[PDB]
Amino acid sequence: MAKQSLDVSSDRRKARKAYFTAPSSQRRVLLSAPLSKELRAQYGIKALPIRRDDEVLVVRGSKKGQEGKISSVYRLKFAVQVDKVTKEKVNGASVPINLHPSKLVITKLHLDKDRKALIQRKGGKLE
Amino acid sequence: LDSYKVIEQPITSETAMKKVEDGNILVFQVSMKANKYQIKKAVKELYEVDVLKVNTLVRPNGTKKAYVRLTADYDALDIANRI
Amino acid sequence: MANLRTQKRLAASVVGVGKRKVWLDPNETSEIAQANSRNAIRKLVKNGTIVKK
Amino acid sequence: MSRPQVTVHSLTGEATANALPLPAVFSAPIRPDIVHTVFTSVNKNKRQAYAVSEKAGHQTSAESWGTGRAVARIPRVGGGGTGRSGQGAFGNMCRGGRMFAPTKTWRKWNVKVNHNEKRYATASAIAATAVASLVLARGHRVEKIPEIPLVVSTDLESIQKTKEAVAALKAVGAHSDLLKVLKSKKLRAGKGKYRNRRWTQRRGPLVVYAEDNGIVKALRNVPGVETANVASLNLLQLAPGAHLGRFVIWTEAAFTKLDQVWGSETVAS
Amino acid sequence: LVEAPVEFVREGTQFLAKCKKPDLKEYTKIVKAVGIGFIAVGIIGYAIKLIHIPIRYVIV
Amino acid sequence: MAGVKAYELRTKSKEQLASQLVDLKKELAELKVQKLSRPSLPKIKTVRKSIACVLTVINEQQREAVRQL
Amino acid sequence: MARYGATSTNPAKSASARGSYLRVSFKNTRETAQAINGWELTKAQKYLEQVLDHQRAIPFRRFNSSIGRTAQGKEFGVTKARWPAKSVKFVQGLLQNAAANAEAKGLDATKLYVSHIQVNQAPKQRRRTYRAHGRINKYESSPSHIELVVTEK
Amino acid sequence: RVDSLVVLFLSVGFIFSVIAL
Amino acid sequence: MSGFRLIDIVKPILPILPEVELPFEKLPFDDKIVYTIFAGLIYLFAQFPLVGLPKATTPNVNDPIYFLRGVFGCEPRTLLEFGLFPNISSGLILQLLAGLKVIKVNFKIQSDRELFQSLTKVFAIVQYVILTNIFIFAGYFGDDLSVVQIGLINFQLVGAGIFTTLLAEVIDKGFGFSSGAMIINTVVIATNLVADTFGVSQIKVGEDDQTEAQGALINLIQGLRSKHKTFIGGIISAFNRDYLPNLTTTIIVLAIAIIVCYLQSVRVELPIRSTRARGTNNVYPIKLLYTGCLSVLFSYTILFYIHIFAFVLIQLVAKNEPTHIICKIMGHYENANNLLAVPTFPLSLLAPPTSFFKGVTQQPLTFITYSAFILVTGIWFADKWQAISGSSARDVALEFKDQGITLMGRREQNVAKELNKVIPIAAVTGASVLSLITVIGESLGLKGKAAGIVVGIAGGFSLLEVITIEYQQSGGQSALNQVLGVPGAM
Amino acid sequence: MAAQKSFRIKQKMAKAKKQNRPLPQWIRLRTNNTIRY
Amino acid sequence: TREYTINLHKRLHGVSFKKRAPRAVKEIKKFAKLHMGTDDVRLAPELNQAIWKRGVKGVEYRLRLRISRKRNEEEDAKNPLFSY
RNA sequence: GCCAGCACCUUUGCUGGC
RNA sequence: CCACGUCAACAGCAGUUGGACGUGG
RNA sequence: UGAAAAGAACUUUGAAAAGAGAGUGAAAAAGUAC
RNA sequence: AGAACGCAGCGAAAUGCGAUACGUAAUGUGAAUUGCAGAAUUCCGUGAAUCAUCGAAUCUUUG
Repeated sequence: MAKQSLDVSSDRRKARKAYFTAPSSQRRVLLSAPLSKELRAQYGIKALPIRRDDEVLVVRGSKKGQEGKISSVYRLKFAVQVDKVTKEKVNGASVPINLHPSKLVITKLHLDKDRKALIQRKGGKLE
Repeated sequence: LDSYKVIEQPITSETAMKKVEDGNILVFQVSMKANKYQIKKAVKELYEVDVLKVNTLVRPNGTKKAYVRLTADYDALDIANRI
Repeated sequence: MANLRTQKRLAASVVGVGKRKVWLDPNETSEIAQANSRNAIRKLVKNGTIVKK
Repeated sequence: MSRPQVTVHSLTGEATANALPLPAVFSAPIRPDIVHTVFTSVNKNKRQAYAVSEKAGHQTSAESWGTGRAVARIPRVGGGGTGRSGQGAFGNMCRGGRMFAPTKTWRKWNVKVNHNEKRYATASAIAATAVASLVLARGHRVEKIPEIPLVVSTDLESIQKTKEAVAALKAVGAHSDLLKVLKSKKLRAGKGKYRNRRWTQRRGPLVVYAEDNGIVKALRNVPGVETANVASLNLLQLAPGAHLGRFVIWTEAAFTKLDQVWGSETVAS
Repeated sequence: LVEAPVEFVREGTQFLAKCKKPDLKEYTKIVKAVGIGFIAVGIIGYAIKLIHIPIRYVIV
Repeated sequence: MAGVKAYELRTKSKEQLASQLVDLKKELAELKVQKLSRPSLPKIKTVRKSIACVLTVINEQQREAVRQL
Repeated sequence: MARYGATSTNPAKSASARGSYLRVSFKNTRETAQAINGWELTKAQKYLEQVLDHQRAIPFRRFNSSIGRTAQGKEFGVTKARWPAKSVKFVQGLLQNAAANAEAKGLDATKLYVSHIQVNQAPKQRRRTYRAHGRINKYESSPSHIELVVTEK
Repeated sequence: RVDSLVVLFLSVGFIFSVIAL
Repeated sequence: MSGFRLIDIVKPILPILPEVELPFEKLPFDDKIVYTIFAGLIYLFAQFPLVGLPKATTPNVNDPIYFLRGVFGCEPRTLLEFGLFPNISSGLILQLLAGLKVIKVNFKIQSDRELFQSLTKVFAIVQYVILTNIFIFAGYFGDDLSVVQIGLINFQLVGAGIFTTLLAEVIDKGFGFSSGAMIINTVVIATNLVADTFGVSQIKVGEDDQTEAQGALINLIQGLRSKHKTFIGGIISAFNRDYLPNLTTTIIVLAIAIIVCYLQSVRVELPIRSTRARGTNNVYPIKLLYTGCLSVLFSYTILFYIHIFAFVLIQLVAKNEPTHIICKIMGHYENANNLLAVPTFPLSLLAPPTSFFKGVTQQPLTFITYSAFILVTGIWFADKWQAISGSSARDVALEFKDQGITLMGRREQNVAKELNKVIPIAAVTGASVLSLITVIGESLGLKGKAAGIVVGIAGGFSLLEVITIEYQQSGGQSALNQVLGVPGAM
Repeated sequence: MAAQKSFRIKQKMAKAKKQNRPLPQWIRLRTNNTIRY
Repeated sequence: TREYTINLHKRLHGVSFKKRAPRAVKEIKKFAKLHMGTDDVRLAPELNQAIWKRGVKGVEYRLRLRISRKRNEEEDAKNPLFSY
């Protein structure tokens, strides 16, 4: 995850900086999921922050091989709902199923005109 | 310029809508700093009226209720259909 | 009668009495229950459903 | 034409020549009581701790104005009411509040170093790395024989490159001793991780060189390895935990630099 | 045509223009409910007519 | 032109904006209360607080002009 | 989670009912539980119906604390009858659930025997009783959570 | 209260009456 | 009686007349279907004649009246010549009094809600007795007599017409499905449609209009296709000849059916937000045609009832010859110099121009006036429907709105305000485009269920919508297996 | 006792009584609630 | 009908105490239960007036009661217990 | 405003006394 | 307080009842 | 409590509370101060 | 410095702001925000943040 070193917090304090500090565009960092090898070559990157129209497959877990569009992902909870399965009850009470972004690999992209422009150009640390 | 809006919102309730029927009486809720003159002026420029009595009293909602009697010729039925 | 705590009070109030004197008909006790207004007990008094001692 | 004289060993290497004598500072009787005493002296200076706070004490005004009913005042403490308090809280006799000294700091401990004691400590440490059979006892494995403790080239400074780290480590063999470190026992430590306790991995070897450091950027990192100098070294690097007989690797020019001192301290047995 | 009825028929033609012109599976549903609705038809007026002709046979 | 914030609104001068604002306050004084309805609406929330967002604009321009004088 | 607790039955020869967090005695329903018994659902039911009319109480083995000098019965193995109809209602409301979960079972019809019954501390309601000089003593209105299970014999 | 069989009987005896006469 | 009393109620004659009182027991589900097809099997016997023998012999009653037939729910020359006509009429009268607000009633009180219902069924039987004295002053029966068997004939129709208002009630008390008003309208189509199109051909002659050549579908298609047991051949497509094309009447049951079953499929879509989620959800359509269904029944009924300008009540004053305040200035119903004789010039331009041939394009003026009138009457009863209870615009919008905010518990928002933009401006015009589409289907042709078919196959597709939704979303044999159900939330 | 008069002091504690918390439960589902009141 | 005199010289002079009356109403209830061979006994407000007219102390001793039957049977038992 | 009678299902109308 | 709706807790048992609970005025 | 609320559908019984069986999940003597 | 009472689409708990009342601005960013029921705004460039600004326009009442 985070790269050593400057802040020397052992510490459950460091864990809480992931949990509660830094919404959407430093949950860019924590909702990033690694590209394949076809599309690593294509854009020259390595990983890409998730889109809601990206199709993404689960690699780790107990639900470790399913594809599907991302129905929702939450900035606070940093957890990806995949569409779907789900797992129904018979009257239509229907359920999320949430996952972790770094336990996924993104297969097909929906990347935009100047979405990739900002990401590709240097990075940063310009907020 | 330190003027304020008076009417925060008009009160509508079971007793409030009864007043409209009785003698063309709308009933409002106005600021805690509200004054008789500014209630008279406000309803003039938002409903086109002549006010025939302003009297005000406190409500436990905190905002001060304002009892506003209005003209016979006003017709409070079809402009209480506006609001 | 059931839950006519309110219709003892209201029936008494409109005839201006202490709540002892006011009488509620046993036969048409259901029709006294269905009132719940101060003009709906004007009707009942005039019929003789509610009377005053 | 032979005295403590050593044959040079290189990382190329596949040695071809000879080296300067082994130090006479590698001679002196190995003594484990001194080794342990020096080790605990240095870490006490650094250590401090934290615990319960509120104040330490004392929210909570009193002078001992307990009110008798039964069994007593109790014995202690007064103020007061539907809390908290009793005692309390102000204890001890605590079911919620502080202990009997909230961790105190305060508490002057330490060991102040003396000039003579410090240079005795270093001399004994350098004569505790001259063994061989306490390497296995500590818990690290050396396949290679003989040439112990090991000697390496001057080219150790230059790296830099990651793949030349692997090239160095095969020669000193070792190698699988540093694959021990990165493998479970490594695991996860609990609340004892914070101050180091810890659970449960074992150390790898030490490397030492004379001029430098060297310690360069990429001699930092490599698993279980540590890097030191003959000018500055200590018993946390020559025996972490004070269970003497660390696997230590050296590099030529160590002898000449170490030997000349003034100073004033030399071997006796 | 004043302000009131032009306003009235402005939203009265968004009413009539939400289409969704009939797809071929809605068409199938119309066909089978006017197939059921043509055989409900098909036994009722048939029954009446068959026994109507015997009335004029029996009574001249 | 179409809308209502935030590049039309900011640079607008200003008698025009004031006239519009109080007639977007007659949308919400025809729709208060209740007439709320039950609402939210995100229109009502935005226009309630676009009275807020642009009376800060109106009082900012007056404030800054007095410091340029 | 809970029950049997005497595990053997087995569930194809069982019916079950449980109360849960009702405000009827702990002390006097352990005695009713020990004494139901045992006896079919019908025998237990009709005993507790006749209890309401005139037939005590149900024998008290161990909670037999004085009381006056007592009494008449019955008085089989006991001599200290009371008459709490509070605990009667609780066990009747347990039995009706157990006899309407023993009506789709479908098993039937002789069989029975109340295999196990156990009562739990739901807890104690904590209330107070006034006495003297601003000092105040404990008062409990006793509640219970109960479990009932039966087996074919 | 009459019944739904009284209405049923009425009509089928009425239809009978008309054909008969 | 008289005495000296203050009364104006006609109480003592009321139990001296054998009126009706109605059930009592009801049974679902296999005894709803059994007893509501039993109801339609007592109606089915329209094959039976009506007693009266000087009018069933030589004249055999005058030519069938194809204008009344589609909305009455009737068949001429039988026990049920009036059908629902006075029952719906007592609905028109009291929709008019209540909705005009000459009499004002608030229908959310139990006492005056069921006062309305009782008053309607009393006035249906009062309207029955005057309808059967209207129908012997029409001159329909081919004879006019002094009081003898002209008194008996009117008794019979009322005595089997208090039966057809019993059928309406029995089904409505839960011993059948739907309403018995809807059912008898949708077996008028059953009687009329397959008599017309499947039929059977027979050989007899008659100068007057008779049913000898009928059964258009068999006549047309089997002569086109090949030959049958009957020796036929050749194609008959279109003619203006006396002999019917057969193609004409086959096309114009289909033509209307496509476009009036699709007007209900034009719907007003209403968003919600949501059922479980935050975001877009149901498209929630409301029926276009079924809201206006009882509005356009009122509208179409009145075009056969007005003294000033309608069919039944002007055919009386054409037949009756004293000329005073009432005269045949209302309209002239007589034989014409025209080849086809239907009223030469009446004030009934509210009359449909259609017959069981093709439409009329020869008078555009009577077409415009007809369309204009029924749109005006189609918005007249639209706002009387709104005024008189149901899911009132004021009451329902107000109720959920202040029920939701403070409750329980509590809760917040509904879509009610944002769909009070959509619904009441779609309700009035939803019975103005329904009265427009009934006439434009009639323009193509078709008679004797001209506007009966339109509300009967779109009353049969209204029926389809309800049952399919119940099957596939509420439970039964279902289609929820494909994709369901409600996801979102956490 | 006396204060700075006044009817106004009574009015703003009348509002406070109404504004009191009390009560609901739909947010105790979605938290992290640690029982209170 | 039948007519009986319930003897209220028996036990209804030895009671008091203070509470003769609510016990007394109950005693009449289960005397009329035995005599008539019935379950429910109606206990009219005529009887209630007759035993609280003199009020507790405060009974008129033996009282006459008129009583009827019963054959209904258990479904909606009829025992008039006033004057039939 | 209160009380009484008659008409009226009520909402009301009429008459007399205070 | 007043009106309407309820019995989980609270009322010294109990409850179809409440000054309780909950929401309007 | 759990990786994820998947915080237990549906059916029978009970005045209700609740219980029976059943559903979910790796584990329900992990069923909610868990 | 500190405090009262308000504000809300909701208001349990926390602090976010002042009758304009968790508002928004100026840098700046990229597909998810409005805690959720619920009502809707955005998604091949103007929705959305304290990720970073001892930085801002508005600013009741008490001190």
